[PDB]
Amino acid sequence: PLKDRRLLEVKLGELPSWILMRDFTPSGIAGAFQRGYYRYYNKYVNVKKGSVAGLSMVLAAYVVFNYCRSYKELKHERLRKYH
Amino acid sequence: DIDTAAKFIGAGAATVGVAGSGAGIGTVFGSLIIGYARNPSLKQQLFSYAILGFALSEAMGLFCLMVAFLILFAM
Amino acid sequence: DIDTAAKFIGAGAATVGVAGSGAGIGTVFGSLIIGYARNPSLKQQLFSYAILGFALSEAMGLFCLMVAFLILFA
Amino acid sequence: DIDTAAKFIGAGAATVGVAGSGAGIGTVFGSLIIGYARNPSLKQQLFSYAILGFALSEAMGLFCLMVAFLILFAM
Amino acid sequence: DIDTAAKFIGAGAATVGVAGSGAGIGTVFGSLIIGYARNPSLKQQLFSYAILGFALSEAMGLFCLMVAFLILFAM
Amino acid sequence: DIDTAAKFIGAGAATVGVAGSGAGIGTVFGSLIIGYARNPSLKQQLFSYAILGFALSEAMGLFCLMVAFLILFA
Amino acid sequence: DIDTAAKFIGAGAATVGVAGSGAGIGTVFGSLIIGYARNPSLKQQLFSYAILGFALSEAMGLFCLMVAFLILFAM
Amino acid sequence: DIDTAAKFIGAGAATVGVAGSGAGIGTVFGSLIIGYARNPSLKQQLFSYAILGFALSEAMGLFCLMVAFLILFA
Amino acid sequence: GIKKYFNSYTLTGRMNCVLATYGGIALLVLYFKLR
Amino acid sequence: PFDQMTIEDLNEVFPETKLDKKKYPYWPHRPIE
Amino acid sequence: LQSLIKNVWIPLKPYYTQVYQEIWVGMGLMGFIVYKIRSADKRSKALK
Amino acid sequence: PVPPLPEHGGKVRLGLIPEEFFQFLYPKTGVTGPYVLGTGLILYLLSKEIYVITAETFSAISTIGVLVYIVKKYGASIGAFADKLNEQKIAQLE
Amino acid sequence: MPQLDTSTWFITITSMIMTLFILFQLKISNYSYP
Amino acid sequence: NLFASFIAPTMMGLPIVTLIIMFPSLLFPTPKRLINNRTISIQQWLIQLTSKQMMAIHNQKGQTWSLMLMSLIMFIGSTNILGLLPHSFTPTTQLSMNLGMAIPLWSATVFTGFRYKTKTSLAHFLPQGTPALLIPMLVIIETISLFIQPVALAVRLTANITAGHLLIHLIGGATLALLNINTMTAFITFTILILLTILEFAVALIQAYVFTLLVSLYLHDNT
Repeated sequence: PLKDRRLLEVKLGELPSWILMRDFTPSGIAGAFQRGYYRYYNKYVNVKKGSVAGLSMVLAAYVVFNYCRSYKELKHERLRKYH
Repeated sequence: DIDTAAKFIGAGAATVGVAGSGAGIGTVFGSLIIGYARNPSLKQQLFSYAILGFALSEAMGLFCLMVAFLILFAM
Repeated sequence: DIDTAAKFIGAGAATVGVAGSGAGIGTVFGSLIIGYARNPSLKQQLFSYAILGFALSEAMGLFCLMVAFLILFA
Repeated sequence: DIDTAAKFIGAGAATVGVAGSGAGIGTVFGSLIIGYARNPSLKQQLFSYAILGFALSEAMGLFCLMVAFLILFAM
Repeated sequence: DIDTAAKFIGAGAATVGVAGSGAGIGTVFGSLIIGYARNPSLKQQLFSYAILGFALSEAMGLFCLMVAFLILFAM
Repeated sequence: DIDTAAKFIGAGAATVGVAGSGAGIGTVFGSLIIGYARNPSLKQQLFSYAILGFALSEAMGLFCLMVAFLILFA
Repeated sequence: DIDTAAKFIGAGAATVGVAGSGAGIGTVFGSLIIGYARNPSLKQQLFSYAILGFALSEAMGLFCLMVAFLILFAM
Repeated sequence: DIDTAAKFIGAGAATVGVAGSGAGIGTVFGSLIIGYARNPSLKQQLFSYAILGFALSEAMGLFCLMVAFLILFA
Repeated sequence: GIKKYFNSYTLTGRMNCVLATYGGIALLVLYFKLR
Repeated sequence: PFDQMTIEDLNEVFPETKLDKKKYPYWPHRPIE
Repeated sequence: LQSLIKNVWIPLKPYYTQVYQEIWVGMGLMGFIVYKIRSADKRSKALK
Repeated sequence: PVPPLPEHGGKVRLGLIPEEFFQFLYPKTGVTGPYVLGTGLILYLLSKEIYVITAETFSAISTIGVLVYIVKKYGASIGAFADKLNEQKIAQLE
Repeated sequence: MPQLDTSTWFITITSMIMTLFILFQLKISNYSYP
Repeated sequence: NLFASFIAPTMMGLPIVTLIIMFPSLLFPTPKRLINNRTISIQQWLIQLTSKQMMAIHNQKGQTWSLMLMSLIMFIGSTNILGLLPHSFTPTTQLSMNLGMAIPLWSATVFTGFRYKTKTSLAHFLPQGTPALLIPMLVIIETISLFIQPVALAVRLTANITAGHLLIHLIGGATLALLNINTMTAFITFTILILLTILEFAVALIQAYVFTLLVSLYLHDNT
């Protein structure tokens, strides 16, 4: 009953239908990053008894980010050659 | 080799800047034990002003060790 | 090369300049412990008179390390 | 070997940081003597800060010493 | 030439005559802290007799710096 | 040999430290003087604290001398 | 020749002797600042002892400085 | 030679473990002064203690210098 | 007098003296640059 | 209530809690007594 | 850019004009110095 | 004119990963699917050396140990601390 | 010393500026009083 | 081998490092309701506190810089903590950032001091009523140890930070290497590492206070 649905709702056959019904302009990129931040915020943070997990996630994410950034310079000391 | 031993020497020399810190440390702890012995009330602020100097001495101690390594391992 | 090994020697020697600063810093902050314990009603001025000296006595070893760097890389 | 020479020399002339330990030790034990002569009551708390200084100065002592034994031969 | 080498080394290990000025000024300013505490109405004369000391500490601590700059640029 | 020189060079330079012993014991028996001269009822207690500090710093210096020696007879 | 090397080295080394001068001078003025802080009916005699101590320390440093200049311009 | 200059500079270095003993003597005497100026009646014992401290610091310096003599004639 | 015209305690004399010495150091550096 | 309100809602209920912008144009829009 | 200006020029105006007149000068000096030093090293490595 | 909040949002397992994952996975393996899943992911990363081990490893271990110590010892204290500040503003106004 | 490969100084500086004098002066400018 | 962590990163040929710097900006969100959650109430209290404490001495004119000082200290206290993590970058140890953060402030203070209070700012070069024997040998020292302000004001922080990272890297490396040999030494060095880690957690804020306090009183003088 709807053209645009949550990408999980849509099927594989109409997969490209979803890919083409949606927009791509940078404004529609900010209007996505914002939605992500605000889902996280209003679901795990803006609550009267926020916990560690309300924060630890972004930290342990930034961690993996800056690990991926560094992969190149770390292929030079693998303790074993044939992995 | 010669540059190697020279790095070694510069390192063994730069090691010594820690004595200012060791002194300042014992000094300020004596000062604290005193200023508490004759006023056991305001322990809290005495201890605060103890560690705030602790830090400002270890800073220079580790300046010196840092330059030592900086030479030894990375020129 | 000797002509640069000597640079290494000179910088490693001059490193130790800040030992006097280590001392002066510890000394001053102990004296501030004391003069705050005696008349606790002057913390303010007795702090403004301490970190001033901290600045002085740090500057006068940071200069020396700057000079070691200069000797090395110039 | 010249690197052997500079290694032994680095060890020696970097084993000096003990001066910080010594001076701070003297100063702290003296401050104890005095603060105690004044008030013989709080001996426990006073000796507590005393041990704090004792080990915290031996700290930088062993820092310098382990750096010496770090670049003695094993590097 | 090893001539310039030891010229450099001499400047470098001669600029050490400033830790004096360091500790001297530290102690001076602590003494000022106290001697202001016990007598907060002599501020003026106190600061003046403190500057008299800070100066003639800095000067004779700086002569070593100046000697290194000199011995390096000219001789 | 060149290294045979560095042997004695270092085994001698490895005693610069007893400066600490000097300054310590000085300040130590100074504070002891002042103690006995402000509250003579503590003589033995503070004498014990004094021999404590004495032993401590003397040991620091003398084990630094042992460093010097083990360098000598490498 | 290397004579210049060793002479520069020994001179820029010997010139350490001014550290003690700076340190002394500082401690001197600190003690004086105190003593006057408590007891201002002594200005003249105080200042006199002060100048005497200053001169003594400055001279015990001047000896080493002057003999360093000697070793350089003479040998 | 090589051992000649070696021992030369080894002793010229080990001869610096004396400034600490010096300053220690000085400080112990300053402390004696103050202590006496508080309690002018125990002079005798103040002085006994001080002269002992002098014995000790002088002993330490003298050992640091005997080191240099042995280096000279090691 | 001059110890009241080159004061060291008030504001004015201090300024006049510091200016005198800046001027003097300037003139000497510009006299020695020739050599 | 309280939790359902904002700073402007306090401007609304209490004008005396107002951080006036004239006598203290800057932050924190008032002195530190 | 209208949202941008209406987010970062309504509040932050009285600061850049009245107070911070004296820091921008300093930043110009900072630019001077960084230019000088980058030019110097560019020169010295152009040599080698 | 503003909305209120919940009492506590999405509950979480290990304090790091949400549970909704687990439930979404309940139909097929129920309970002991996610745990072995992660264990395998990690033994894989380690085996093929997508994650070589060095000093920074132990640095991370130490920081994390410190942090968990701190929280598991001070958490509810800080929570009540903050709720106290809130109720205190409420009162001091009310 | 990689703090001396001057290539990058311009961007580091400009971004530091952008941050220290924009964002925080927005956030903290909104904090409130008791 | 290990100065690596100070090398400026770009995952590819693009300008990324300007994102390592604005990330903290959102570990300190801004409130719109009156009451809020915990993470905001806490920092709010913290800031009220620290301001009421440090901006006491300053006069009324000098009380316009509260924003700048507390933002400075907040930014730096964030960066220097975050940099602790396993594989994170400290955008401060890039000495250039420290120079660009130090100079303008010091210069603008001096300029407020010489635009107003000209004679008096000039006067601070001559301590009150010093012996008239040595004037030049004093108004040289004060004026050389003035320009020395920003240089140290930056370099101190810079190298202070750097040294900790370097020391932890090296200790952990020697930890693994001794683990090759034996077990107990590794635990020794690991505990050492815990201590170092705490001490760094500490200095990383001590230095912020130092910095924005130095500056505060430099404004106190030349206001």
